[PDB]
Amino acid sequence: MTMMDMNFKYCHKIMKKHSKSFSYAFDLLPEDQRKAVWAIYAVCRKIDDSIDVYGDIQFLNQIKEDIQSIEKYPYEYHHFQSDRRIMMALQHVAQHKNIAFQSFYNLIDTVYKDQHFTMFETDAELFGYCYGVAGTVGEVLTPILSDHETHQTYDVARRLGESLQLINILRDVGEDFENERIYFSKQRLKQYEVDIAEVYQNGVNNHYIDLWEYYAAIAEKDFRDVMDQIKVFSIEAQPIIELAARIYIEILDEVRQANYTLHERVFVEKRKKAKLFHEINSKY
Ligand SMILES: O[C@]1(c2ccc(-c3ccccc3)cc2)CN2CCC1CC2
Repeated sequence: MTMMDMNFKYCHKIMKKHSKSFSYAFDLLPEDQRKAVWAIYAVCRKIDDSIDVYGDIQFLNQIKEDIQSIEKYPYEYHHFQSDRRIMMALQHVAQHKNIAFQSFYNLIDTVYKDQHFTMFETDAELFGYCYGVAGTVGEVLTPILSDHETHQTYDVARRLGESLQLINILRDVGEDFENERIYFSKQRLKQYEVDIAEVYQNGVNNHYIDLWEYYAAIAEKDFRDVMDQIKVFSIEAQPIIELAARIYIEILDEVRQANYTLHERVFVEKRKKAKLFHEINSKY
């Protein structure tokens, strides 16, 4: 085990802990590709959690300066300000892959903004947020998951990211509400006559279910479009990306099965993930 192995194993630990689904799928990649995914994923996770370290932007600005160091001097030795292990691994990735740094910076700006969170007026703003927080992650992963990147590769990977985020939102309505977040748009909440606080207090009803299903059908159509364009990705990543996605699409059924509850986080059992992999592994 080298020092660099240790940095990657740490990145792996961050990804497994926070997402058993993506870990389950992406750990099936060939060794150099999965390690690159762990490092990008861990960086993104550190960005998402940065504000809560002290309670302000300090740690986030240090991550950003780390990433800028890597971009400007990819082969120089850096004394990293934030998480050294993760930044050494990201730097190692960047020496082998064309990383879209502006995509990390977009993610970072979305985090800064999310400090003065106000609800989205319209769905267009919600979809902007899904880009910021998750389409950006798809962009950064693109060179890892595909042999030759075109605008279409980025477009697909970006749409996949945003569709996964929409599914997250639909899974976490109640938990987000507790943390003073609602991600459904004001336009759409008014249209369907739905008040999240009221639903959190009194349970689901037909209006909420219609609103929830409105968004679920968006996520599902987007997912179908990604699946139909799966060939943009490397041959080894295709089944894995299909699995990651299918596991996530299954979250929607878990929600309906639990009657759209706002008081627990539903999940797709590990044994179910393995069933979907069998279904897919056959096709490939
Ligand atoms: O977990 C994030 C994420 C979302 C989407 C993809 C993705 C994965 C594969 C392809 C495209 C995107 C990765 C990570 C990272 N972070 C901000 C948003 C969510 C929650 C915390």
